[PDB]
Order: sequence, then structure tokens, then C-alpha cells
Amino acid sequence: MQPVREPSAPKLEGQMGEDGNSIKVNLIKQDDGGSPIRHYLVRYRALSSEWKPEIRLPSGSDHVMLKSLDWNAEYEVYVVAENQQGKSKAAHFVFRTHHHHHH
Repeated sequence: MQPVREPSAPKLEGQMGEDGNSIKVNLIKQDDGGSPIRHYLVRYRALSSEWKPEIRLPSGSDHVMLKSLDWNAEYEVYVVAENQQGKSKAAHFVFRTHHHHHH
């Protein structure tokens, strides 16, 4: 267990949820550390929405698609990886869409 370094923070490309009420954030797809990731945990909150505690994902998930979040208002997302020996540093991003205005 000792030579296993913890995983690196998850990757974030901020791929806009054109789908509406949702968004796509990239996920680790390889062994960043000393052992592969086991699970992923995502926590997010919006201006009008609660801090969802965890969105589960398995090690073999290239991305995570979140939903039940504000789209016409601002929201924040935190995501971490959990490998068989420890956890990754959190990565976080903030987003809002549908902010088009007449010009």
C-alpha cells in the first residue's frame, strides 16, 4: 500500500450542457496514481438548489453528466476521485447558461 500515490485531481474541460438543466465534466480514465481509481464522488450546489452530497461513478467512466442543477442561474461543482489507497485533490468549476440578452 505504501508506494501507491494518491490520484491526481480530476480533469475539467467545462463542456457546456447545451442539453439544458445539466452539464458534462470530464473524468479520470486511467491510473493517475499508484493504483487505479475505484470510485468517483461529485458534490454540487446552485443558487436555487441544495448541495447534492454524492454522485457515484465507477472507475471506468470517462466523464460524468450532472443534472438537477440550475441552468438559468449560477452553480458550483466539486469532484474528487477515490482510489484504493486514498483520494484526489478536489477540482471545482462554476457555470451558468441561458444568459442571452438583446443587443
